[PDB]
Amino acid sequence: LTTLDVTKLTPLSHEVISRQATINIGTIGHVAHGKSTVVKAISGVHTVRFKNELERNITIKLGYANAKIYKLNFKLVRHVSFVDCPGHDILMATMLNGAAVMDAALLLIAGNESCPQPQTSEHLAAIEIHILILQNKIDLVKESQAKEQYEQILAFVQGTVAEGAPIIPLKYNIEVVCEYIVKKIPVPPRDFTSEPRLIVIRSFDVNKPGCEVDDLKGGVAGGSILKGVLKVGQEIEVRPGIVSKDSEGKLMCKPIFSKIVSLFAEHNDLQYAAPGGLIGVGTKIDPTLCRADRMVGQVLGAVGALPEIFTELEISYFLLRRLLGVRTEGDKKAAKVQKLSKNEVLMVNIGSLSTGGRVSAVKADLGKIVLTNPVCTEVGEKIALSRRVEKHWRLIGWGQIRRGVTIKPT
Amino acid sequence: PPLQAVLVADSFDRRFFPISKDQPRVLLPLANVALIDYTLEFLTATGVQETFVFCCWKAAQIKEHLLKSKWCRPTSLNVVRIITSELYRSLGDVLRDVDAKALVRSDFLLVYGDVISNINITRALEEHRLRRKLEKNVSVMTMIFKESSPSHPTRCHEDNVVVAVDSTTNRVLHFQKTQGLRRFAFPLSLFQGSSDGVEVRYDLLDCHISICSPQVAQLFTDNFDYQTRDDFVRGLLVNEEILGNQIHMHVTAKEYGARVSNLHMYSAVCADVIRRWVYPLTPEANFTDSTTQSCTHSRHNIYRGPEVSLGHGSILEENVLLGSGTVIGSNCFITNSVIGPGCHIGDNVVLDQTYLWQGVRVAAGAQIHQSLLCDNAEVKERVTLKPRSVLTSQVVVGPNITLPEGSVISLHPPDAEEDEDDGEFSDIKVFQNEVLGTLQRGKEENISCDNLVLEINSLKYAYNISLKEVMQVLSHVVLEFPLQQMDSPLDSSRYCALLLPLLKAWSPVFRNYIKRAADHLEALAAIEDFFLEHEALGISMAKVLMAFYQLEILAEETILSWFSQRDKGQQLRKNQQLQRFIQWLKEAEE
Repeated sequence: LTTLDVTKLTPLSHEVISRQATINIGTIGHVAHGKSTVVKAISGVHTVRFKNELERNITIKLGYANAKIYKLNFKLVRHVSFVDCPGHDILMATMLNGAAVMDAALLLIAGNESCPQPQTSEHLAAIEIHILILQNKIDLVKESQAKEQYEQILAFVQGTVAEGAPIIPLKYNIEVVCEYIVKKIPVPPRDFTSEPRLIVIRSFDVNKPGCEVDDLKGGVAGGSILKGVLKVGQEIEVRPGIVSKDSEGKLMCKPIFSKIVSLFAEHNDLQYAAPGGLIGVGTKIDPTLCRADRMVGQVLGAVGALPEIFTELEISYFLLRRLLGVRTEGDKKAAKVQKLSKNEVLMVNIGSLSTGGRVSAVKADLGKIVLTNPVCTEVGEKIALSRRVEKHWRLIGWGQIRRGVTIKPT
Repeated sequence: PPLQAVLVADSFDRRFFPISKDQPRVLLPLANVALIDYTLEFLTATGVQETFVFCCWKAAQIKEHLLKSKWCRPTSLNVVRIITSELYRSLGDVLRDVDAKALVRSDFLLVYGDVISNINITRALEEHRLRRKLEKNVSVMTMIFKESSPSHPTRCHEDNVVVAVDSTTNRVLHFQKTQGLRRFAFPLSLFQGSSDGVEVRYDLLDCHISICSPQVAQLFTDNFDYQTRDDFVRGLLVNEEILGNQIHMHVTAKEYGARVSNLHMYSAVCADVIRRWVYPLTPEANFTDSTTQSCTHSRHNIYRGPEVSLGHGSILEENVLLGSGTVIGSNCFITNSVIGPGCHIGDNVVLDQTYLWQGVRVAAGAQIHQSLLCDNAEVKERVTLKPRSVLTSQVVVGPNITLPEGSVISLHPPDAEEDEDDGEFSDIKVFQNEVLGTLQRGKEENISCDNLVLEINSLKYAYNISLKEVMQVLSHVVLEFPLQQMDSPLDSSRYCALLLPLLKAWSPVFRNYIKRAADHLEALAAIEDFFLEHEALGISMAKVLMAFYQLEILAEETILSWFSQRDKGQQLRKNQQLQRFIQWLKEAEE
């Protein structure tokens, strides 16, 4: 069992006293429902189970999986948060939207062939960024795996121009990959002295059906901490809050402040919570205000975060010509991102806030996207812009927020 | 459990123009009764206890129209909730507003504000509740269709709907329209996913009375790209193992159900209402309790209001409705038509398949076929109207002016056809082409060096070419882009001027592509091959050799090794200009 406490003044990223969330290790490869099995073989199958509900956003939300990689009755020093998002374009839009996201990219390569999914994974890893290649096609012939490793090293030699210098060709291979990740991936610099900002990715309800009148747990929200340290008892600040359009016009966003009753991770976490993991906070919020993924997209600040709820953001429209690494055998005008037409939906992924927005107006250098829900990240943050190509949200461009229209009710 | 309903009182398509610029489409009367009153009567006869009306455009007029109705009285069993906002502009905006407000609980109806129906859907909601209790809330939407032949004038060509469903369990597998399609394409995974039975259906007229679960509002909150209903079903059917949510279907054969979006749908639904196809909802029954709309039903579906004052010789043969106070002259001939309240008709007139609203004034000798006259209209004598003519909100038509077939006249000039008055008269090659297109787009849109390097890396990862091959392809594209500025000049000056600013602006991409010494030797070999292919500008071939050393692309040692390495290329490099450039480079180096 852990021995953490509420006595801390200046913690570190590689502190062994916490042993809950130290670093994050993203994974974007050619999995096709194969990376979750690799994360379960590396960490645990039924290890991450705190509060489940109906799967609302499967491809839009990213799943974090903690792994306490020990060494030597073993000793644990640092833990790695395996971020396995469904769809490599969602992880690429979240990493290429600012700083401190997908610090240790893991290229889940396959020793079967050199198909275009690995090319799209290499393009997403180059657009995101420390790479970590790992061949998952186990149990092959010796000469066949040698030729496949030669082909993969020839593909990664073209990858070595940008970032291509990892080397890894069933439990012993996973242990060797864990040792190489513990020896190669350095501790990234995280800002602990700032205010805690918990971007919610998946909210849950801890109150069961037909519970007692006094035994009522409300508002067990879940997300990721961008920077800072969150302690139990500090009044969190939901910056989006309750958005109500009852005034028959522009909707007002009332920020609901809630006292943090507990910080409950996948294990029994302590009062202090650091960044780099799926931080779960059970605050003093109502069950109707925080339903199943209802309070998602809300920046749960701590000290009154400066980011106000913007309704329409005018950013610099900079769309790519073709899709990053997506090129099939036909290519009959499929990899061609069109211009930003009027009244077109776009999935702007500002950091972890993936909000939809209609293209209201644009004149050749800047699109004024009117967002559906209120978003509050910054005034000049790097905002991405995605577009559903064929039943899948794929990234189309990036930009910087040039102007906005803020609103803050009380 | 109670029965909630969502009513979209603003269909966001630009079809009833410029009729909608006067009064919204849900307030237009079929037979002296607006469409929202028909929809509220259908909802009250269904068994709905609470509705949620949503109004975007001209919403205050809708509010003052329905506030004096039967459904906002305190004696009404069906309570309404008037919700208006100037922000929403689509049905998915309405449903995500419902999800943000959390109004419904479970198994709520979703309907437009211009739906004419008399279906009791208790069997369909029994089947939907049984499927939700059986499959543990897996089935979400239960669409409702009516059996109809495809030749019927109700279903027009703009919204003829072909589905592919199961006949055993009534689940929807495919959904599409026939908006300009002679051959219809169907997928194949529906047969492999259900090997027990499958059927295609073109006999289904869409009523848009899709009763839903609140997971519809959940998926509309998630998917922002889903703008309307068929967008939602076309995104739900093509993605089955993610967000499963199998839509089921109900088919009605003994009750009526439709909506309006054309003049054709308006005319067909009005002719079905006058011919009592939507019984019990008939105009002589007066389901909206108003003394200005009650009628008496004569033979041959002739509805007569109070104080009409018919004249001698006026004959009504089939499907005629006369409102309150509409005076009719002598020797008239009215058939298949709806006449509003308080109208004035002249003498010796014919009126077939026509829709006269309130306040109009028809003079003598006028012949009107298959048209629509809106409120407070007027027409003089010696006029004859053609089929599919629209007169809108007090347009006066002068004498001796016959309108053509396509005719829409209103007070707004650009939305209608005219405006009237008292007078009517006024492998490696594809990668090279992609790199050339990316370079042309970066030169046109003035893209930065980082985005250009990212696009070049994405093209190199997609084409899976070698590093030296990609460097040679980039050098050939940079040589061809400077040669494309001049069509047939065959001179060194224009090629050198096109190659100097291109190498000056794209120097970072050339430094990122050609980095090693072998890459510099490959770039020198590609420059020699480009000078051999562009020998008419070969006097500029030394000018690029002084440029690559200036922009730090090719080093001085690499240039000396390329000049020392020899053939036709050695004879081209042994010229006076290349030797002078090599001497200048050796003097400037040290």
